[PDB]
Amino acid sequence: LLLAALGRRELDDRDHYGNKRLDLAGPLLAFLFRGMFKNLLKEVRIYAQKFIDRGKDFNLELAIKTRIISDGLKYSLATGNWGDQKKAHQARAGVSQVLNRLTFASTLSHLRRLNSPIGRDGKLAKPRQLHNTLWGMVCPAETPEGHAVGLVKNLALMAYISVGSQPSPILEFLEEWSMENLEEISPAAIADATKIFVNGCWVGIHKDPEQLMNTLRKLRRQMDIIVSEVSMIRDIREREIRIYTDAGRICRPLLIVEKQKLLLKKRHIDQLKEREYNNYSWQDLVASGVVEYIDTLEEETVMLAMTPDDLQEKEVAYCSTYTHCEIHPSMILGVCASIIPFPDHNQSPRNTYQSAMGKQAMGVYITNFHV
Amino acid sequence: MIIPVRCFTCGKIVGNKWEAYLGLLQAEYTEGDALDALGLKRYCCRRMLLAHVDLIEKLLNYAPLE
Amino acid sequence: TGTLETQFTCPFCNHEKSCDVKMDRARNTGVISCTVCLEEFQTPITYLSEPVDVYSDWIDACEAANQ
Amino acid sequence: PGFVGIRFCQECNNMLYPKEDKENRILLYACRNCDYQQEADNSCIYVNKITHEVDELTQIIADVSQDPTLPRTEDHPCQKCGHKEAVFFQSHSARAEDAMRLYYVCTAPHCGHRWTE
Amino acid sequence: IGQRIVATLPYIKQEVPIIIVFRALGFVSDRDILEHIIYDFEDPEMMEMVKPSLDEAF
Amino acid sequence: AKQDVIEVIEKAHNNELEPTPGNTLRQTFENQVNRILNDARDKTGSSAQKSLSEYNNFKSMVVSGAKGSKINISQVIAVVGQQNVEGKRIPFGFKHRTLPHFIKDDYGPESRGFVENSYLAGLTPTEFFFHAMGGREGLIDTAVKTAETGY
Amino acid sequence: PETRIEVEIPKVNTDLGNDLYFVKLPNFLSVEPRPFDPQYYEDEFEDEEMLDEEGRTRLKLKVENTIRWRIRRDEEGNEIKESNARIVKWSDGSMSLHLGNEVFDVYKAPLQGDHNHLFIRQGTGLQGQAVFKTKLTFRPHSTDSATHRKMTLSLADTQKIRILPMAGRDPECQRTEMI
Amino acid sequence: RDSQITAIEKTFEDAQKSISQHYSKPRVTPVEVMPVFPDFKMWINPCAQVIFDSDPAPKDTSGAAALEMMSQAMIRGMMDEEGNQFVAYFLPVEETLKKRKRDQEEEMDYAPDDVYDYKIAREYNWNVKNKASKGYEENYFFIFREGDGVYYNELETRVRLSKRRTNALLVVKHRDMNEKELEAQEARKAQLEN
Amino acid sequence: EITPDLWQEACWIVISSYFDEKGLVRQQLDSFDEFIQMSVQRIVEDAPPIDLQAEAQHASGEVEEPPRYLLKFEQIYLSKPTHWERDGAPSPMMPNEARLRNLTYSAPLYVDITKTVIKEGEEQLQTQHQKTFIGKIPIMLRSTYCLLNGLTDRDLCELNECPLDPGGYFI
Ligand SMILES: [Zn+2]
Ligand SMILES: [Zn+2]
Ligand SMILES: [Zn+2]
Repeated sequence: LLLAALGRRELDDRDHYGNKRLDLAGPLLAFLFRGMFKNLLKEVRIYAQKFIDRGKDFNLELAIKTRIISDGLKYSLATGNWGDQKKAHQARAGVSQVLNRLTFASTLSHLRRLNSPIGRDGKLAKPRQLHNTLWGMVCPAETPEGHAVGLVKNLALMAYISVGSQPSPILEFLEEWSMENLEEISPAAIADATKIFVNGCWVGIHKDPEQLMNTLRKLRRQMDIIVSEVSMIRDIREREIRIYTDAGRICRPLLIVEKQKLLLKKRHIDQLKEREYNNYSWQDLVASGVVEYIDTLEEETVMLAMTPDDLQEKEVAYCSTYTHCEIHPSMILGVCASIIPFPDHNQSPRNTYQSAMGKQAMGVYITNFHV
Repeated sequence: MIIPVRCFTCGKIVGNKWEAYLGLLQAEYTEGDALDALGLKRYCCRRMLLAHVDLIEKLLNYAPLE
Repeated sequence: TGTLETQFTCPFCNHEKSCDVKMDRARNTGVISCTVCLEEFQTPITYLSEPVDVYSDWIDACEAANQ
Repeated sequence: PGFVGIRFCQECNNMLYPKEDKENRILLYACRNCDYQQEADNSCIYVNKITHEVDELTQIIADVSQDPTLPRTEDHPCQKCGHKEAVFFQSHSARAEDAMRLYYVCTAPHCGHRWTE
Repeated sequence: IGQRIVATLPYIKQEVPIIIVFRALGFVSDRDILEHIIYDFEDPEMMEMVKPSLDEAF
Repeated sequence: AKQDVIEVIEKAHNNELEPTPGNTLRQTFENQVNRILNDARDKTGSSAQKSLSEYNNFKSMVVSGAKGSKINISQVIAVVGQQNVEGKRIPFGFKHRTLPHFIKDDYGPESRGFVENSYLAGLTPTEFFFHAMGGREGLIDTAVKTAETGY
Repeated sequence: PETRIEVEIPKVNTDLGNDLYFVKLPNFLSVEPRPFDPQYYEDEFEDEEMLDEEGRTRLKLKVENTIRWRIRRDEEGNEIKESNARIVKWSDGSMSLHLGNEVFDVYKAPLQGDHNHLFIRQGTGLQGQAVFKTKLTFRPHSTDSATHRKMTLSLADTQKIRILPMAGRDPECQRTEMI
Repeated sequence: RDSQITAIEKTFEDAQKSISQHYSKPRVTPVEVMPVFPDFKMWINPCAQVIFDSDPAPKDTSGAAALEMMSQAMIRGMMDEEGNQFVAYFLPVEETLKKRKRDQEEEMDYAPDDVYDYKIAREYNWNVKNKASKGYEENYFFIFREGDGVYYNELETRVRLSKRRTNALLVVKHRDMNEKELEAQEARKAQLEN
Repeated sequence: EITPDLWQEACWIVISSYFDEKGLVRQQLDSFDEFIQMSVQRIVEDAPPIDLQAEAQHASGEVEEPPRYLLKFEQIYLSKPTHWERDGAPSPMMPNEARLRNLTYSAPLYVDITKTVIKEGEEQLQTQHQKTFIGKIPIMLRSTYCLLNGLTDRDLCELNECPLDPGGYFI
């Protein structure tokens, strides 16, 4: 707060996607189920109370009202109201929608849809504006043109949302490296030392952040302690290292560039080309440390080329220190926006309108349509 | 779903050419030489076999409600 | 969460919202009086002190005295 | 002018406040808790830079030299150690940001020299 | 004289000066509290900004 | 035009740029760059106009007034131009840069949204995304304006 | 000044063969260094528990994907060491691990970045032996097999849910206990 | 129980079947088929994996010189200024390289009257994980011996080295193994029966 | 290394391998699969265990120590989606059947409950109800708990299901 007030550090931006997480079907259902299960134990409590106050023995098989979970889950998934039916007018609506089976591209894009809980009819443009932080994560063209414009988004073709993992393996590795536990360190030592955050828990300080970052990246690139979803951000000017292992972080794969050269050499392409005979696959590409999942919060500190074959040679050096390279820049589009031929020769609203109409175009929507 | 009987634009019969085209493609013919072999000169007719997708082969995977 | 209380139940006659707090910020003293049984208590306050702190000092004096 | 800072009590470690010595007519720093007090060496109680002219260069840190997303020039050799590679960037602090002035940091470890031109 | 810092704690019906929250956590002296905030005491610009909060919680 | 913007950036970085009346230094710099890039776009469009043959069907539909404007011819043939959001060049969405593909503190034309290609030549991916950002404003304004004006 | 430290240690000599490869075994592969003998055999009391199919899946992998060797005597009584697994080098330079009827692709990847070295522990010191240049990673062939589907769980190897075999009356089990 | 034994025996029997064609890419054929066994020769030696945080090779020596030096490097525990222990990484001096090659060409393990010198290159902080630490997972290395087979061995200890923050030469004389070391080998041998 | 000339092929080879590994709805499946594998178990055991104490009736005319009941929910088991005919006969429920008969494609959830009861000063003897049934959880198609998991094209077509259907939705 002092830093911000002094102006030494810029304020945080609510629309920057590094500051956002997506609740997928998992955390959404866990949010209901937590409530229902707590209700189920409320009912076992009142039922057994009725039996045990009378000194009789309460049979739990009658105490469990099976229906609370069954009809609870079912209800909210059926209507889309994400909460207890008794208080339906207070909970979110439309979280669960009827799958659009009009055309295959509409089915695919509906399964890849993101929703911002911002109230409609809001005059503010900022939450609806295409923030730079959406590059490669969210399709820049596929959004409804109606009142929901910019609030309803769609994943880019290679956008992956982290499922999450426990931080304990990382914490153990940090504790065995030269990290001082926050409880052990002298406050005086925090001045000239980086502060390490794991899932937002400040867990220690480290004297040599550069070796730490190089080590943490090497681990992720070998898939051992650090699973590949984890994202380590090095805030140099801030002297902070933030490691995130939580769920819902939207990230995408990128090629690694160690010097002005891709780590992806012809041997990988050749093995990948044979993936029918030998089962060499994307997993081996990730495990060999050629590809990496960069997250938006981590992408603020990566220097990214667009195409290696032109942006790594030089005439007068522009960057000369790239760290990653785009696989193919067309991966920034979504499902409906990537069927457009030559979208880069079109005015962007036209691309948006085609993304909208590509979900209304008739065709064989599924092969078992006669069933 | 099934190869159209006639080219939508001009009317040339192309319904009898999908199997032949598949056989030509089973040989190493390039689709352009395949189309020339089948006698499709106008681009409207060539569009029929180049763009056709035989979905009836997928629909036949299902057991019939005899 | 919510708005802080400003009227209290007289810990002696238990009459609800019968006690009000006068805060003499000049002499640094708070005075609480039951508008029903007229019981009173006075405690030293500071600029941070709110009516809820006076009432608490009354309760702490009562809880300490009733032993 | 300088910039005055906090002073702490040796007994209770709480912050000291200025007091004029009503008798000796000098400036004393005194604890609001224990009766600890000491003679002040500065005679300045407070200062307030309205212009907010700040040596923005002092807040720059040598660790920024290894940022991969920062532009580099061999055209501006290090004034201290003569090393050719230097990273350059603007002072993004609200009052300094208006000036668009550049700041350079040497790209050589244990040199860490930061300068402005 | 101005720029007091207050924390809005959960379940606490009113804003509490952060220095009171630090004393409540057991860090009673002002030096010790500031050690958890102002990591580098060589910074008068930052310290001059916490004085109003140390004053409010005196 | 790109060389001129680079020279203005050098002058600004060297503090050789004098703040004009009312404006700040950073605002006068932005005004200077916008002026240079507007001149570039307008001049390229104008040169495009005079090169069109009398049988050109864009010209036939523009001089008739039926549909289109000379700015559309300029964007289709010569250059698309600057992409603005809320009247300013593309903002530093990331920390001090518009996209991970650019270097920090890059105020150049293509770094801040100036689309230098035409719709015939196609848009580079960075300026494709900047064009998407610029076009999104039109959609948002269309969606929000209706409810304010109907009332 | 060059500081002289004298130490007495036995030299460890190693036959590193033609190629040395780093191997991290995936969850679907394991190695048993003891010879497989049904006599004194491991008391594999998994089926004793009557495990559900996450566990029988684990048991299947435990039986089928373990690289084992055994000592067999010929009619002359000569002890011959036999392996149930073998690595095949192909004419195109690829490799595959054949374990009985199971077949696995073997991908050779050079170890970039990692400076992994082989050392031998001797007392309190370590003697260097080699630098790992390539690691081998194994993947099952025969993806058509249901075991390929199930192997995903082996990778996933805190309590976890268990899967019942769909058995029972349950609406009637509800209704009957309800009586 | 025997339902498992019967299946295990089947895998050995299936392994006895000759192989003649690739399981895919039919034009390919088997160049060599090798049984996989625990390395009966090497299993007695406790192999440990050392992972460096950065390239440990000395800057002025490249290629084969770097590999040969590192393959013969020795790592020893040392004690710091306060008495806390750390790890010193020693590389063979040029004479040691020459001596080792001489003795190997002479098929001797070591010359009994010779001493082998190694110079310290770097200090590293070390993190040791072994079978005795909870949650330790075993990494293996495979040795391919053409015409003989593929023999695998276990990496009983995993050591992770990070750059730390006395120019010492380690002079090594070889000796015979004592009973305790021989017992350690026999104990390792015992992991192959009973 | 990949020359500029070959880079256009290599780029789409890498992308195609990505889409062969991960479908288009992988984020959905993964999320749901992790909810069933972890979040449901964690939610159950993190619940506050039941502590019931009987209301003192004072019938002896004295202040009694009323009996208290303890229940702790333990392991969770989840069977495949199952349809029971009205007579209770068990059958695996095919998604397509559910779609046609308006069923809910869900799996029954069972939890081990260990009961314990402390009567006044007398001993407690925990008794347990293994695998009691808690309601049914709807399953997302093509997840690991679904019936269409790792099933080949022949199988899917045999189930009157579409091999191209991404799954990732509930019925
Ligand atoms: Zn035609
Ligand atoms: Zn004091
Ligand atoms: Zn320098």
